[PDB]
Amino acid sequence: TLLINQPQYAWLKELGLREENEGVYNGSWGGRGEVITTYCPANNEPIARVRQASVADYEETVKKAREAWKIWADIPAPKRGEIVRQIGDALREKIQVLGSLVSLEMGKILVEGVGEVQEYVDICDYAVGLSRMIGGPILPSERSGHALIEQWNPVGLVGIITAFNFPVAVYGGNNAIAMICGNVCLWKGAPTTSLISVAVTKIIAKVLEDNKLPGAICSLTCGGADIGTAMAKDERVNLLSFTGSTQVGKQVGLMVQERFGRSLLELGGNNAIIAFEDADLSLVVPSALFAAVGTAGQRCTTARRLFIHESIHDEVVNRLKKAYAQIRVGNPWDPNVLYGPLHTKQAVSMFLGAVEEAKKEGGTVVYGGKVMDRPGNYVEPTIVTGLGHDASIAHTETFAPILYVFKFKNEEEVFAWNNEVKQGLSSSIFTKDLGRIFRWLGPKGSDCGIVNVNIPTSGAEIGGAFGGEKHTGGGRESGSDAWKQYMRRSTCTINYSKDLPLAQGIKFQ
Amino acid sequence: TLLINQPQYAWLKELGLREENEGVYNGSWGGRGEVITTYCPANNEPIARVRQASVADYEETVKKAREAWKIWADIPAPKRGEIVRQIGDALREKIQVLGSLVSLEMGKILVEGVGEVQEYVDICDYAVGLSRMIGGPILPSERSGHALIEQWNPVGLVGIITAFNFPVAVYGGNNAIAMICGNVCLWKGAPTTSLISVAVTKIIAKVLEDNKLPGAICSLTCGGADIGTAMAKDERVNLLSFTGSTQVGKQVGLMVQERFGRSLLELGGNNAIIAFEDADLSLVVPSALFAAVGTAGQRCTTARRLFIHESIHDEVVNRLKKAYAQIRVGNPWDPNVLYGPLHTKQAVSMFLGAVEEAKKEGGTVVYGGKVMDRPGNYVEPTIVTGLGHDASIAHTETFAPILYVFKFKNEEEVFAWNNEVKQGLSSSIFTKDLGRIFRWLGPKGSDCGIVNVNIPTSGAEIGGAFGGEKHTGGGRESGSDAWKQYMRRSTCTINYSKDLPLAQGIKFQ
Amino acid sequence: TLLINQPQYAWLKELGLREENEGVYNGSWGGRGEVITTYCPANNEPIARVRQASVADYEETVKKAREAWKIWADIPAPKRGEIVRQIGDALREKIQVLGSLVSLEMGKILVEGVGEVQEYVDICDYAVGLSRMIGGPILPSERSGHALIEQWNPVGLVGIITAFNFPVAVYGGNNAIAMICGNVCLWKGAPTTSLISVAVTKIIAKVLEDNKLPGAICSLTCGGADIGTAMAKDERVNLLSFTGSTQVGKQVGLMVQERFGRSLLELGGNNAIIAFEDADLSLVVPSALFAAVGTAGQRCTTARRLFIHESIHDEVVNRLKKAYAQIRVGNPWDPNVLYGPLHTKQAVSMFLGAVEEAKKEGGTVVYGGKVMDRPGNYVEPTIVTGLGHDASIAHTETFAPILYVFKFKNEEEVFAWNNEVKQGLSSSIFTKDLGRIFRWLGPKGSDCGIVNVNIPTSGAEIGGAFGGEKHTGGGRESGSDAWKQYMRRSTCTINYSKDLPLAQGIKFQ
Amino acid sequence: TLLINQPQYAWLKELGLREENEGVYNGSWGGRGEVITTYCPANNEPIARVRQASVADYEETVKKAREAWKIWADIPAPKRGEIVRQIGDALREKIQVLGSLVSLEMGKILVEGVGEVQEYVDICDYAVGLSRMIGGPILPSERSGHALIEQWNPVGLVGIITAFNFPVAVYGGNNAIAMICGNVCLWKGAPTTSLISVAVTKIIAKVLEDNKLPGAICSLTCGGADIGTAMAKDERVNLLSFTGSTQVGKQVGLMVQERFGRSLLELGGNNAIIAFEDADLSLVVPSALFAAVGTAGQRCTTARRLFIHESIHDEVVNRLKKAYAQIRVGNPWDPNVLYGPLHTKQAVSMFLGAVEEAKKEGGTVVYGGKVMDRPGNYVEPTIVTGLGHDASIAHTETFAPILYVFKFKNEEEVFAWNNEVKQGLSSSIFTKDLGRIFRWLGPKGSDCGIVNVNIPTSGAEIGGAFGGEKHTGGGRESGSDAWKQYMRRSTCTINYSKDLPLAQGIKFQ
Ligand SMILES: [Cl-]
Ligand SMILES: [Cl-]
Ligand SMILES: [Cl-]
Ligand SMILES: [Cl-]
Repeated sequence: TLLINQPQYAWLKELGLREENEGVYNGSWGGRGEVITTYCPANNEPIARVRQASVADYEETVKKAREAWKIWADIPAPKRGEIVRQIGDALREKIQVLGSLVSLEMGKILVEGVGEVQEYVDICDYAVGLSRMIGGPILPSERSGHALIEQWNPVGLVGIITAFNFPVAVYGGNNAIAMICGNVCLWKGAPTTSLISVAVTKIIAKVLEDNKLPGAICSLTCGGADIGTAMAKDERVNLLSFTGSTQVGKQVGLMVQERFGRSLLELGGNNAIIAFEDADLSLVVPSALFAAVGTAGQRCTTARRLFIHESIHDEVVNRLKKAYAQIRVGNPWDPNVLYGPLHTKQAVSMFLGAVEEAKKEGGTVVYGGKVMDRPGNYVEPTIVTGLGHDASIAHTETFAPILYVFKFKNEEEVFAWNNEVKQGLSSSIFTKDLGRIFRWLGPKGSDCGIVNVNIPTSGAEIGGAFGGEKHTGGGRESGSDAWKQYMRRSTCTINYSKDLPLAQGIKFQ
Repeated sequence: TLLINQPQYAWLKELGLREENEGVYNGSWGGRGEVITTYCPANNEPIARVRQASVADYEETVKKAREAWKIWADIPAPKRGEIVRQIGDALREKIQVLGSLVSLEMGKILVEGVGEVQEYVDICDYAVGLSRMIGGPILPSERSGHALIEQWNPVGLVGIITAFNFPVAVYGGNNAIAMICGNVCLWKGAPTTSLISVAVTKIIAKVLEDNKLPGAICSLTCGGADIGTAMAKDERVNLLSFTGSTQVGKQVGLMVQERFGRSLLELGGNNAIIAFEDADLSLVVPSALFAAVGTAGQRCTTARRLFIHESIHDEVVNRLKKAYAQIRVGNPWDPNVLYGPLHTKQAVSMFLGAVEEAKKEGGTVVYGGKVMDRPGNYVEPTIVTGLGHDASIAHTETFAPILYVFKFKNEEEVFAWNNEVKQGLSSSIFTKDLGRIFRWLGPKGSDCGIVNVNIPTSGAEIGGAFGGEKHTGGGRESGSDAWKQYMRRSTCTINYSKDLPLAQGIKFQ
Repeated sequence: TLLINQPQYAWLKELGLREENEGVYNGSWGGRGEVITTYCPANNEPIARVRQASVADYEETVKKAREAWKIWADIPAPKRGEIVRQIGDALREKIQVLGSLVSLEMGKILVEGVGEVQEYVDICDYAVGLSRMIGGPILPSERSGHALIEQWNPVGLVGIITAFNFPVAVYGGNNAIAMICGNVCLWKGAPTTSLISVAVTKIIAKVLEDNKLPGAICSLTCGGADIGTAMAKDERVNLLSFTGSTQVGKQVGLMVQERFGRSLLELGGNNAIIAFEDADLSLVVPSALFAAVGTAGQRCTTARRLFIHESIHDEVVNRLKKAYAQIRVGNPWDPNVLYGPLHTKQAVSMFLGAVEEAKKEGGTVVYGGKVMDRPGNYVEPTIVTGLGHDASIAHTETFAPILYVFKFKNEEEVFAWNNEVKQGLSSSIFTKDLGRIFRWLGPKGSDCGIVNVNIPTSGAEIGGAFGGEKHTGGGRESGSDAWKQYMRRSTCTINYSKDLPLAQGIKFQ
Repeated sequence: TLLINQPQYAWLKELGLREENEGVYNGSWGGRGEVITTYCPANNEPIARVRQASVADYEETVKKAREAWKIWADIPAPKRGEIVRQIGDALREKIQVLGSLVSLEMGKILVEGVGEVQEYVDICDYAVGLSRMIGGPILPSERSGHALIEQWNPVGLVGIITAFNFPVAVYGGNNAIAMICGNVCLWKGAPTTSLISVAVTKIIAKVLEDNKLPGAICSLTCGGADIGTAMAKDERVNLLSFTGSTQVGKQVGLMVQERFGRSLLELGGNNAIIAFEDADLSLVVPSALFAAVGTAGQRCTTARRLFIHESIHDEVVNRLKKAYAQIRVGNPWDPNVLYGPLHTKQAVSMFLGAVEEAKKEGGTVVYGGKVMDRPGNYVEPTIVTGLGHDASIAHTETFAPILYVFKFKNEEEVFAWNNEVKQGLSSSIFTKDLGRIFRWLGPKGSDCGIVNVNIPTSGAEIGGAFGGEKHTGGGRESGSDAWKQYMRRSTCTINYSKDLPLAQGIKFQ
């Protein structure tokens, strides 16, 4: 009954996967914890099994990673970059089958699974350049005969906890940067994407092994809240990068702060698109649809709030209706499918409860709102009108494809409505007004970490720092100087002179 | 019997001080809370009184500061820089009386009180330049017809909590940078330095009023832990900069994390100086004496651990003893005085407690150890030998002039002994070895935020970023790109093209 | 007869000017060269006299400046910044009287004379911040045990040759930046603003002398082409900053290149405003007027070409013509005056020659074109329509208030017409079209050094780099990283390891 | 008789080379100029022939390249980076055979020919990262409602003239950076390395053609001084990067300045090693040998002057002499060979003249000094003692393996003697003294663009900017912000407000 035991899925063997897989890697492969079975959300058929990390597995792995760091931190950053370049090449070689596994185990369509691996590849190639660039300024000291330099050094062991919905590229972006910065990494992925975690780790392990480097530089301990909480409380985890829900991230951030650790938090979003009266509606309508229903509404940056000016609200909603009707639904591997299932049955129960709450909170379901009659966790992409902007269900992140539509009249109020929620990840306005565009980007504009113009809430690329404000947690990944989160700054004064301090009346010999 | 009503202290009136002072400023002066009397540590005499903030005062002041932010954030940063320049000039015009008050109320010697004001002056002129420079990169978007920009905007209200021992410069450094970054500020100083806080706030308030700006841009609510806790829990305080003990700062850090606020923590130190065998002892001995006993051992960056190579240990300890005996003790404002009192009677009890605890833990007092038989809170600067590097009392920050002296043999063990404590503020090696110097600055070297060579643990200037790692809290102030902690980053994609998204098989209108 | 000997000009003595002034400063004041008398262009009366440098004066001054450099380069940059800060304050003290001398000797209106001194004051404060920031990155070496650092050091003597039209701020921007970068300076200003050069040098000389520094750090050798050509050919002039005509600067740049010196060239402009059909016309018309007629059309950044979409050309011409008729003309020191005289009588002749040449090339004078019937060098601000965009006089820089107006239809042609001239200083479009704006700023847009949107060609502040492309010379001044032009970069590899090179089969002892 | 027509050289076919090769590439391959034969400098045998560019070929190619630029500059820089990434992979595929061609046509040993191709590969991977990073800052405008941005755009066509001695890497470093910066390129390499230029261009042309890009993006016009001069005079060549002798470079720099073009000059070197009394002589001697004789003395960074403290002078000379005698001479493809031929018989003649002249100027040949009796252009590596530091022949770059040795006593004199020559490329001190090291790196230290400590004059890596000062031409290649030389800066003010200019008394509409 395991999919991996069917000849239809023998391609999984190109990733080194078997019926039962080792979920711990620290140079060697193991796993003494519970055996977890992951399921394909398009049909709820079991794929394969992974033995997770026990507490003893975790302790062994943290110890091995930290010993490996003594070797890794001594390797010049450009030479660390060369390792990451080879990881990028190893991913390219497997991009089709790795992408297919993301689609199989996670549920997003194949082009998005392939594209997520491509993003990991691209950030490896970016990090290769960074490995010759990271550092700080030499500054002019006010003291004659002294140097003043800003040094950056690795923090040590970087723990990386990741969510189900980007089960490759979040780890990859953290891993590529943390590596060139001279850190070792320990990955605990979402339990429901355990096979992806193993497969990616097998690819990296082979590159480390081929370069005669200890594999614990990129360690893996598959587990759930038990292992994740251990990482949050473990003083040996110098930086904990956590991508996940706000509810969990809040508690992790506390536990790290309690031990004076460092955290990088990438939490929830409740992202708004705003269409002003002057917007190109031929741009707004497709932008809102794809941002709202992409990955079946399971991106951190999914559009969940759509503010439309009064004079165009009805036309935009009607055009969005005629468009949603053409969303093509199927298995995420099926060619030319735009829309697959939700990741779990629990997300379906969350979807239904949200549609119900919205309907009872005064909203009207103008499209969707129902479960589809088919195997897997399929729900209709949903649009809801008539809610107040402060409706409770619209302030909540429901990780499903529900787009709440609101009317507005004026700029100042709709900017405030963007900002009024607790999340602060992504935000978008559609307009042609030069003045409004620069106010949106200024101090009285959007309060989010991603602030877009005429591109929806998923508009991001690896060149910029990625992350959100407020309850999204403040962390940044990928571009700009995000690399500084993975290193420690020191401000260093070097007296190279023979000058003695002033004696101040004291007689020194 | 107030010092301010005596003719010798008439100069206090040049700071605008009176017998009883209002300790709340927000555009208006006030204070309905408890009236505190502050005392001169040189003679235990009361100086003057300050009416502190009630809860109502705090509430009104936070509201007024955030209303003023609407005006202040709209002022272009170079014009905010011009205000900070004028603050710098207002400080210059009062530097002698203000530095005299620092000596009087806090107890450090006059040149250090005056020096502390000069530091604030210097950061203002630094910030004037920064006000024409802050911002982020325009980056090359991978998308045709798109721009990609990193924007920086004020966080809003920056609450600033400061310690007794740098009662002017810590606030000033936060103030100048937060101001040019577009924030309004709210200051709660240490209660035992309330008159200094009032005096500084009067100088700034005149500059704001003279420029027809709302005074709440730089608000003041004097108080103790009750006001500080309110700030730590208050979602309207967008950034809380806290300078103080690790014990208090850990709870402030957790309160801010609880509400997904931002914190900048500048906490405890336990700084080591390391003298290798090849060191210039005519540099080592004065450097250690001054870093250990300056400000009566009450700098965050005070030298509290002294590692001496075993070949030179005895010579350096005996030269230190002979140098300690020549320290000139007296009233902090008197000429040629190098050593004044501890800040509080309580600190004297802490001093004796540590001296007794170190004797129990096997240490030998080779100089000092007792309270001085004279008015004020004067204790002898103390040298303790024979302790193990891992003695508990040596791992503890005792904010008193006690120097723990250790032997060592090799570089690796003594670097680890530097890093083994929970604090991570400042550190110094004295050596001529080129390779040792660059290992100390590298990944297997010092883990502190300040890493010095041939200058002691108080070597730091405003051009670099100032702060520590580990239990020192991680925040940075003053120079380099410390300014980014007072602002929020956004990654902004602007589609300026008329290109439509790919239809992906959907028939849009 | 000499204006300085008349009571109503006694304020000149506040700048330290006499009937006859020394034009050479190197610590001493001298001048064995030709005595020049400078005239007031508003009444053609002589002001005072300056004794210019002889060759012996020039030789002696270069030697004294390079000797002073030995002291000046040893002063830490932040302390060099403190000298520059004091220059800014010294200029602040004399801003009104200095701005009035600029108006008297050069002819610009008082608010622009004062504003010029203000711009020098502003770049001084900017340079104070820069003096704690200049430097290069520490970079990660690919070689184990090596450091890789980019150092920046002063080039030595920076010669500064300036033009008549900005006789304070061009020097000041070069001076303040060169000084904090550790260079000494040698100034040769325009001969017709010799009194301004002497007055500025007297202000700086006092600051240097008061700070016990050698005055040759900011040397002055007043003179004409012969002194300027000497500097161009002098190997001891490590960097020659030249501001002037394209015709002279081309020969200066060739002479410096011949000796492998460094040159910073700030040459002519032929700056265009482009108004598209969607432009805000209440913005276009005043922006065009003030940018065309400001400083009597004698700015490097003066608008000389106005491209107007065919649909709005006649309306904009008619509205400019009605606004030109209200320009208030008079003595440049009277505060109601917007429009002062041209700098010389030859300038008036060349104005008339250009008007005549425009008529011969087919152009129609729709406003102005004639000399004003009053004492001084006053001409009417002039608008010419009907020329083709490639008319020879339209491609010539004529330093007079003549605005050539052209029709256009489409964006691509009018961008090409902006770029077709040999000059490449400033350029501006007025439009609301978001895409047009970013195309103008991109690779197929303006080819100029200053590229503005909805602000005219005179829009520039000190925070950015200032300069042009093509025949404008490529130099940059003031902001961003323009400071690098005043320093020499070194890429420095430091082997701090004990490792030996590979023997490669050679037995070394 | 052609080597490519002999069967032992069939590997040259792997590079696409044949008996007679087209030396023009612009999308099509051609060449109507003179047919050049290139010769193996190890045996003077002809290898193959290249058809060089006529003037008509040049004209057509410039035109086609500027046409290609219209497409290329519209490609987002990260996507141009992907093209450069593919160039790096294509070079990897041919690195052994391309390295072998470098040894065969140019004459450097095999590890260095491969090492040269590797350097290009590394700069490609660097450029890939830079392609998501290049740009300038957003700056805070002093004007309300305005943005201030620094934009960087390609200059257009970058002509690249390269020298014989790094026939792959100098072009590749210019090409990789210029390409990601949005420029098209036109290469004219040295005529004596034409086959290498063709081989590299074939590798790039396949990548461009496989990506359906116009091949003129990387154009090739093989030829001599005629083609090179045409490039220096050609206004359509927006930037001319010239690597070669100072003698030719000076004339190129003058021709480019005459037309207000941009040049990037990488000219001659006269690089000194300085050994202080405290140096590690086990590091000094092999460092001096390999830096003096590597590449048969034909690096721009070759050590040509060796200053030794008089206390250790005789010891280092004696030890250097014993190491020189072990240098292994032979065919540069022979794996056991350290030392191959000079590039041309004219190089041998120049070598002999310089040796003859060092004797006439009072020097003593203590090792070498003779041409070797064998086929090819072999000369003995040579050591000359007893010359004055200012001997004319020692101030001359002779591109040959002659090492002039000098005594010195004190630091200040020997720093001056490093700096007294007209060249300014690389420099090295060997010392342990911390203060001497930081003085070497400061304002009174080396005046060169490369300033090294305990590593000889050839110590550089791609992460840093590479180039020299004074007669070395001032240009920079490769790392840091060298990319700025391939682009044009604009400083851009964008008024997005509806604020109108102040009327200044004028009544507008
Ligand atoms: Cl001593
Ligand atoms: Cl539609
Ligand atoms: Cl040897
Ligand atoms: Cl008008």
